[PDB]
Amino acid sequence: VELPPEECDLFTGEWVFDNETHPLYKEDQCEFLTAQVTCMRNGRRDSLYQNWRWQPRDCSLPKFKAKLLLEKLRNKRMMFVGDSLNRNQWESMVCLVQSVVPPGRKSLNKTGSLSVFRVEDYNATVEFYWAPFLVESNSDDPNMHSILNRIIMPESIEKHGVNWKGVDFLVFNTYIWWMNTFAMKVLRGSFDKGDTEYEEIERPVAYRRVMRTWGDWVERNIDPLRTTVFFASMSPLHIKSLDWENPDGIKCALETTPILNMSMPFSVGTDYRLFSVAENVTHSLNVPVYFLNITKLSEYRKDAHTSVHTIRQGKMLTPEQQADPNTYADCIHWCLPGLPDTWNEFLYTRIISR
Ligand SMILES: *[C@@H]1O[C@H](CO)[C@@H](O[C@@H]2O[C@H](CO)[C@@H](O)[C@H](O)[C@H]2NC(C)=O)[C@H](O)[C@H]1NC(C)=O
Ligand SMILES: *[C@@H]1O[C@H](CO)[C@@H](O)[C@H](O)[C@H]1NC(C)=O
Ligand SMILES: *[C@@H]1O[C@H](CO)[C@@H](O)[C@H](O)[C@H]1NC(C)=O
Ligand SMILES: *[C@@H]1O[C@H](CO)[C@@H](O)[C@H](O)[C@H]1NC(C)=O
Ligand SMILES: *[C@@H]1O[C@H](CO)[C@@H](O)[C@H](O)[C@H]1NC(C)=O
Ligand SMILES: *[C@@H]1O[C@H](CO)[C@@H](O)[C@H](O)[C@H]1NC(C)=O
Ligand SMILES: [Ca+2]
Ligand SMILES: [Co+2]
Ligand SMILES: [Co+2]
Repeated sequence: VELPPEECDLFTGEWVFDNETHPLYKEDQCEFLTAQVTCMRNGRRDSLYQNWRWQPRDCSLPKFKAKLLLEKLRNKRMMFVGDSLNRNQWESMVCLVQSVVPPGRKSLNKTGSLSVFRVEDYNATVEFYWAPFLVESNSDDPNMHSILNRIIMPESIEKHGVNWKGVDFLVFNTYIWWMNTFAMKVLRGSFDKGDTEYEEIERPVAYRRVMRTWGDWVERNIDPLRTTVFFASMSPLHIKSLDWENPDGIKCALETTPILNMSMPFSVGTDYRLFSVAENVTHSLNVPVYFLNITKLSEYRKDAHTSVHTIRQGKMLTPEQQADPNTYADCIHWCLPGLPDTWNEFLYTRIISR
């Protein structure tokens, strides 16, 4: 295994086709994949999206060996904290490590907000904690159905943070639920006091407030020598095919290859004001935080979304539904294997590097 230089920027590079190494697992090999993300089982027939690897400009990612990762995880906890895209990344990590773990020596247990995947022989866990805004919100139950009015408490994080203490590897995120409305709904008092009044705060201002509460929590509670902290940058959406100069497309649903032309400037609507807030706040802390800068590289992956090959309110989209991607395509979430496996190759690289 060849470790990159500390100074190699892992997030500047290009996508390279490599069906000799990628995907790092097959969909059928991973019994833990949920129906949301098993695109092939769900009817997708092209699989070239699985074959792409990310090649940094100045170095190679080291060959993924799950055993090396699991040795770094022996007697330790890795926890993904955040929204449904961090849950997508957690599912990927589960597949990546479980690839070498024999039957019976692994298990998944979901208890409320916390999902726990155990690897018995290593006494290792890969966990997901639902906190879509990081701070306390009215949307902190992962099994609550949709509401139109999401509300946050930007200075409240202690109750969530109790669940994060003692964890060895922490990967935080938060983005997609910031994007539903122009401004953010911010509670005046506290949910637990029955308060209901909120005001609307500008999206980046409320984000900065959240990131400051989070950073302070980190600074107070994390020992750098015990715990490595990561922050996964904004996972992009691909909802408008004109955004990558394909007006004849249908959202992300007709796309089976990445954007390859590096001289075509484009946007897919990512709110880079939040990216700057996150980049600054994470670099500004005493406790080091490795910023997983996955945004632009993920923007090229117009091909890797679940599209119509997924679920809706708990069941597979029908053939009739799948035939109308304009109405039913999900251009948020990602097929597994696929893009979030790359997000996890960055985590792996950093973990085996220390
Ligand atoms: C996040 O990653 C992107 C690339 O995926 C970085 O943008 C590139 O930065 C290099 C300089 O290191 C430029 O030469 C490239 O033109 C940029 N590429 C693109 C495609 O924009 C960005 O700098 C990274 N940001 C941080 C804060 O790490
Ligand atoms: C890999 O892709 C190439 C080009 O698309 C294809 O010809 C080949 O059959 C694939 N994989 C192999 C041979 O393992
Ligand atoms: C198993 O892993 C956990 C997670 O860090 C640790 O606290 C625990 O003490 C380990 N148990 C043994 C017997 O090593
Ligand atoms: C999952 O962990 C919980 C802790 O709340 C425990 O009570 C339960 O027995 C576990 N479930 C399974 C199926 O092992
Ligand atoms: C790459 O995009 C640029 C800018 O749109 C364009 O000039 C050029 O034709 C493209 N190259 C291709 C498709 O090879
Ligand atoms: C924060 O972010 C922007 C762009 O990423 C930068 O230009 C600005 O100087 C930064 N401010 C602080 C306080 O770091
Ligand atoms: Ca060597
Ligand atoms: Co090249
Ligand atoms: Co411990």
